[PDB]
Amino acid sequence: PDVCVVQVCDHMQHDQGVKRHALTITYGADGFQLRSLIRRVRRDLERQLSSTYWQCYQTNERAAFFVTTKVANGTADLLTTSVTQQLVEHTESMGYSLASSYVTLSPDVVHTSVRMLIHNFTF
Amino acid sequence: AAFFVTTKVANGTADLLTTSVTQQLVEHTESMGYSLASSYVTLSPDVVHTSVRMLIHNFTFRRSRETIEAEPNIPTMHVGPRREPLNAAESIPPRNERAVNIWTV
Amino acid sequence: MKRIVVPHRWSEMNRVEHPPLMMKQLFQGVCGGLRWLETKSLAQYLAVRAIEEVTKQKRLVSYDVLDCTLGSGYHAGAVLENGGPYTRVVALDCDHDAMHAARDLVEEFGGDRFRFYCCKMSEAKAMFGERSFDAIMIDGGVSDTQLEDPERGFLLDDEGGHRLDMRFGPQMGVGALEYLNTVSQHTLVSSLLAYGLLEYGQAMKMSRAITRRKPFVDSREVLTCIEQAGDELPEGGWRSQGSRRKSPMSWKFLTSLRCIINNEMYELRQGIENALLMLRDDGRLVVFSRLPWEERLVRGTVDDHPHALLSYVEDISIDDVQIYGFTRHAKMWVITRAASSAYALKNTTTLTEEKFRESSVRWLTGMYAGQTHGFPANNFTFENFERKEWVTLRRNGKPPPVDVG
Amino acid sequence: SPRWLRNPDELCVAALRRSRDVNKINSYVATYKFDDPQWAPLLLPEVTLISHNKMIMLECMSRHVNFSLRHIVQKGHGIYLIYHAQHSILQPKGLVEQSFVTCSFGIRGERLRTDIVHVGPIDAADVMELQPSEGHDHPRCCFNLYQKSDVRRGVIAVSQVEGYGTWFQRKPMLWQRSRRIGALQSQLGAFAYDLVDPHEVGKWRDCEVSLLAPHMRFFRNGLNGAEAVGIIASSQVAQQRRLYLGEFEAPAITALDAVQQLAHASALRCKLVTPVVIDMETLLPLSWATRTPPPYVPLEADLPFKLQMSRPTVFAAYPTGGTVGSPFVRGAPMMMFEYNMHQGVDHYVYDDAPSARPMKWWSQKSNMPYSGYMYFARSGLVDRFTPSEDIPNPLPTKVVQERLRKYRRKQQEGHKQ
Amino acid sequence: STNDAIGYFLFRGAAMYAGMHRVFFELSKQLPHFVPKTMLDFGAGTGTAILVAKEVYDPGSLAYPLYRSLRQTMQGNDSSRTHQLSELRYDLKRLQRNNEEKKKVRFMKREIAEVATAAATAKKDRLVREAHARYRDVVDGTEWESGDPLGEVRASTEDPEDVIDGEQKTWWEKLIDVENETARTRAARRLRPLQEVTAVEPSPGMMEIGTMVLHDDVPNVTWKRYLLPEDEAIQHDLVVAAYSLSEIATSENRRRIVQQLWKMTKGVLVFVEFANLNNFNILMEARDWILEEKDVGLWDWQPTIVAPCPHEHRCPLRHCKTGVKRKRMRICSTEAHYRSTFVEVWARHMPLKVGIEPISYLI
Amino acid sequence: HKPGESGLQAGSSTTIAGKETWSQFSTKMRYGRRRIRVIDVAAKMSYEYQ
Amino acid sequence: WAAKFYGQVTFGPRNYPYPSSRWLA
Amino acid sequence: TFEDANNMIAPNAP
Ligand SMILES: C[S@+](CC[C@H](N)C(=O)[O-])C[C@H]1O[C@@H](n2cnc3c(N)ncnc32)[C@H](O)[C@@H]1O
Ligand SMILES: C[S@@+](CC[C@H](N)C(=O)[O-])C[C@H]1O[C@@H](n2cnc3c(N)ncnc32)[C@H](O)[C@@H]1O
Ligand code: SF4
Repeated sequence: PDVCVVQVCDHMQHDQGVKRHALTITYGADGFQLRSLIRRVRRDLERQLSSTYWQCYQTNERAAFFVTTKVANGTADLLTTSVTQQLVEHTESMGYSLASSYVTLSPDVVHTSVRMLIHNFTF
Repeated sequence: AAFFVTTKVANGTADLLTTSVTQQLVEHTESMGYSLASSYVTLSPDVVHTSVRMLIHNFTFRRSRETIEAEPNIPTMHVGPRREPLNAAESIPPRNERAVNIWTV
Repeated sequence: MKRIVVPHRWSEMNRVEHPPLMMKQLFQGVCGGLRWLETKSLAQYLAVRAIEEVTKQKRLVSYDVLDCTLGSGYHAGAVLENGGPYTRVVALDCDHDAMHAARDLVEEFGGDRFRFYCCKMSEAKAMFGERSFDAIMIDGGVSDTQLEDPERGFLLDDEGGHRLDMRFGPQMGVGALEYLNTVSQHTLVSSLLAYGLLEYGQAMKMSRAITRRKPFVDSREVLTCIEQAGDELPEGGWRSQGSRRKSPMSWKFLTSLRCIINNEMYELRQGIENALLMLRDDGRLVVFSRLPWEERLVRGTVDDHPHALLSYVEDISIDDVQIYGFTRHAKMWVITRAASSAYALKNTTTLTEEKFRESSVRWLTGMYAGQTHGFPANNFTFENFERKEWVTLRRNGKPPPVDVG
Repeated sequence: SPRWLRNPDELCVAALRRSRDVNKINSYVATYKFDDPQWAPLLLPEVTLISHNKMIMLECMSRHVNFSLRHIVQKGHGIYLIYHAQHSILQPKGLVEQSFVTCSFGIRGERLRTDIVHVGPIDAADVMELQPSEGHDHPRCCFNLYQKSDVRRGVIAVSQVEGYGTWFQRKPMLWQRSRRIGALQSQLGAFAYDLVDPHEVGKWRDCEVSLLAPHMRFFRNGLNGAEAVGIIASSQVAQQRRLYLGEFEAPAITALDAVQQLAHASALRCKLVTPVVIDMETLLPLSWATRTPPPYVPLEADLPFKLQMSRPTVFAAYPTGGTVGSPFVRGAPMMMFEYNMHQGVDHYVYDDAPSARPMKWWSQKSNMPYSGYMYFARSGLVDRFTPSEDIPNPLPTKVVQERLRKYRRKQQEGHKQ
Repeated sequence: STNDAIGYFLFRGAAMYAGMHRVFFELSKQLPHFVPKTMLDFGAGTGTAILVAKEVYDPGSLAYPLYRSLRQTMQGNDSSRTHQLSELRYDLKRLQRNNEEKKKVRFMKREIAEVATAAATAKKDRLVREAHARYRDVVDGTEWESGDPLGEVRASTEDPEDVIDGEQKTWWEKLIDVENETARTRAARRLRPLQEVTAVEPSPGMMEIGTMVLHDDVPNVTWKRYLLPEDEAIQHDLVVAAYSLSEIATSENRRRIVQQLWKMTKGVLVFVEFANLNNFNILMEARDWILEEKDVGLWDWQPTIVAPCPHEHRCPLRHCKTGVKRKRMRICSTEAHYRSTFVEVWARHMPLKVGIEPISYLI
Repeated sequence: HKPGESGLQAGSSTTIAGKETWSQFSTKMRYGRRRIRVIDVAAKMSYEYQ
Repeated sequence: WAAKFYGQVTFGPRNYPYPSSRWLA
Repeated sequence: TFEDANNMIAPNAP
């Protein structure tokens, strides 16, 4: 497509004091090669962290999953930015260019079973 | 206005469904000669005693400038077994009443 | 010059067909017997005569088979393919979606060799008469085409949850989800005990869990409750190769419920009984059994019917179990309708001294009596027409005039 | 290229063929997968810049044949486990083409005894074709297996195994094993992991040696037996193309290789084979038996085990017997080794308090993965002896008429319609 | 259980059949033009209601013929009247002496061919009665046509006689109309009687017996195990609760069940019960509950009592003065007479050649 | 019960081989008496006709 | 003759004089 | 993954 939408939903949970979060990337269209993005993210994160603490694979066509179970604050901040950097760079390299990006979070001052960070890219 | 719903389904599946819906929305509105100028999203807290959340998502577009399928507006949900034969939909004229082709191909 | 096309659904696009099971064995058991040999000898006699050389036009030679359960046309197609020109099949699946397979069989073979009706097997005797088919084949249970379908509700692990309406054809009413939402604990326990798989204590536990955690929105919640009551469902989903007794209560409960909302016990019982009446003398009936209650019912019915005698039983080949993933317990029961009384042959092996003594006591006490004097009883007779009744048939063709009354 | 790990599900044998004779229903003919280069080194003799070794392939073939035949005794049982593998070679030289398998219930109605008779060339030199299209400095060799009349054949080996086909006992096989691997891992620090030079140990390369030199002890210079601590390292197995490994356990071949190896070392110490101080004289096994008593725990690979041997008795009435398991050859001297190996920590206890039962939970036992005996012959006297005894070599019209009659009827009737 | 259901059907089979006939007789006479295309049973233990409804609204679709000379066979329906006329023409042919000179021909004017086609169709409908099995034609050795092996085009073929309004007397003319049978057959085809019927029976044994009872005579009956509250969305032409309200459990809400039954009725809802004090109280409470619907909704849908009550006020027998002291003057029941079967004759020490079935009913 | 003889004509034969027990005879009679005598059509006239 | 319907009575109104079964004969 | 656990030691060719 001449315009593509990329949805990156980060679901944050925690039980018994161990906080985890799972990123889900989804593309609007099918023509994108997502095994390459998974490859690039693996290459760029094997250096930053051990695989015991994170895991990224392909759920199906044009959708990718990336969990992190036990990650410190600074390390989680590293992981998020690295994944976003690789996503944007891969999509732009495929022959696209980023037009707009915008995000939202659940305020939920009270305890909430899930927190959601919805990031939207337009290419 | 239009409507779309899903049932309790894995988070990745729900994300796929919504991403596809928005991708098709943008493609359809751009087919009319509109280029997506701006957009944004907002997620509200969950209701006090319930896990229901509300997500308000806005797009703004600026104006830039064969086989048909039968489909009822309101769909019919499909329980396991069919309640009518497979061919029940089709109506076919009497074989004697049928006539010869006027066109070709 | 536009074409009208109904959009395909995901189920229509991604449907898969049931694999063939015991092809050669079923063919040997169904196109085999006294009827088969006599048909072949009739073909010989006709070929010899052919070398020598408004009214209902009859077939010179044909072998009639009924398929009480045609899913994919693999079994109904084997009898027509490995058979010859002198073969005919009538299929009676209960699901309207089996016409998809029936259409392929009609396209491949003749329209004069195949017929299809959307009905349950128990009504075969109602839709036909006694002594109508040379062969009958029953393959109960569920077809693989229905397992994966998100709409049929047989699908397991189902990330998200569906409507658990796992029933065969529209001829049944409430599906499993609302059956579990409405049924009573005692009713569920009594219904489950009818199949033997689930012992009284286990049935009580499972029904207690269901009744306590109603109502159920969908399959994921139903399965959560079933998981809590009992062990995790085994790998391989519905088809588990483990032993019957050691299989988990969750799997046994799911199988029992799947049978309960399809009346499989009554359906199979009446299918076997009706087949033993609508089959021809020394005709052949084959029935597939995959559950202990099915095996028990087949054994008892054949041992008690005063015309049925079990020819033999064939298990499933491990090669087929490996390649197509069938349950290793699947066996084939070929039954034959003895022309005479089969008890003279069965007592050869089943007759005890206690049975002999109770038989003598029954004769002495006149327990073997029936009813012949009574309003409905006086109007009944054996199969052969009576002398007084041939007159009724000959007389209800033209009545006489009468002046008074 | 390597497959140093192999799941137990896969076997080295192709589909077996039951014999049609009414009295030979138990008889099957086995054809082994020579085509696969994976099993090619394991199912064909190794070539030295020949070794005559057979335990690398004889044991594998017998065990996998029994694994294939397990189904007729498994009865749907949870687990199937093989044991009591006896082998006796009638001719040390020559490779194998096929085998005949006769299966019975043995004694118990819960086990399955087998009898394997191997038939093939009794001389590998004739089939050898050296340096066929070497190309690179290292040529790739090939064997002509099925030959019309250029090869003389006969029985080469006779073996027998038996599988138990039983259930998974939770206690002896789940949470006692769970504790034993942990104890061995904790004990891992007690040993010194220094390998030994293979020249005095019988192997050619230092990559296929699993016998810790600092923990090899001999009594009266090995004249009364020997002990040795060894480790079947995944590192050693990976870059060694002969043997493979499981998910966690070590197969019987890679367990018996260490026995052969320590036997070679003890033979050097006892003056039974000529050392290197040139060509290497690796003693070869003629007949050997290996059993696993209950609980039939496998030999864990990544954790060390201590092997123990008896003094070599040199035979100029065998102590075992005349049946399968004892040598079926006579002539040059042989060397007998009784061996038992321990894999576990029997000396670790944790006595939290007398009131509880510390021994019923935290006690354990150094299991015996493989025990048995081996008969070896010096590599130089392979051709000195000949097989002693003699064993024989295991070497539609009416249906057509009926079918043609049927076709006659069908094609005749086709016209009338 | 199944044995209890067997005994219930044997002992109460004939009496319930008699009661259902006694009710459907009045229903057919009072609403002659009613024809239940679609039917529902609440608590169809043995399908006696289905059997009687089939017998009255479609006497020519049964496996066996009905007894012609019986007063029970003279119904006021339109379909029953069509079948009665068809059968009566036979007796008229009997009354007159005709030439009966058939014209048997062989292979060697077109009126002969068309009359032969009509006679072939008559034989086709004849064999269904004779063999007590539809589709009996195919099991013959006769060749099968290659036209409709699956019968898809027959079912999907548009009828050219059913047409919407826009899409396009004297005794002699009446006699000609009645003599012409093609119009009668077209009227029968226009009136599909009891084409789809659903029967509700939670009890597994009773459901098992009812399936067996009904399979031979009424084809394609949908058996539900339970009546869901969400099932109001579908209304049927006829809804019968025969001897069920009394056996509804006390834990369940009988008012809710009855309101659901009325709200899912596209027609002539029929309650039937045995004449008893408790059953009569139940039936009168139901009468009041449905009659509470008079002051709500479209007038063309509100309930009316077509029988037996001519008034829509309180029952004067339920509020009689004598009934307080006398238990006889409390039930506004009616009586059915039948030939008692040997099961009842054995269960009683009397011969009882004529058994009596008292019933209270409400249409 | 010998199959040849009737149910009330109790047989005098003492053999065992060609005999079926009386429970089996009862089951056979139940499975055999499953037909209706044909209903006279011309014998009795229609109620509407009368 | 009557107690054989005890296995048919539903669990609720099965032990009406005693709202429990553990302490039941 | 188990194969990912073995790949650190060495690769296998199935
Ligand atoms: C005993 S009668 C059965 C025969 C039927 N009344 C007839 O005349 O043909 C009443 C039936 O109503 C059913 N029933 C009882 N309570 C019910 C309920 N709450 N909902 C639906 N059916 C019920 C029972 O299964 C019972 O078989
Ligand atoms: C196991 S599949 C048969 C597949 C195919 N005949 C074969 O063996 O390759 C059984 C089919 O019979 C149908 N069936 C189940 N119960 C039936 C019944 N009582 N009457 C008619 N069909 C039934 C199901 O819809 C299902 O598709
Ligand atoms: S039941 Fe009888 S008394 Fe009561 S309202 Fe009806 S007709 Fe009147």
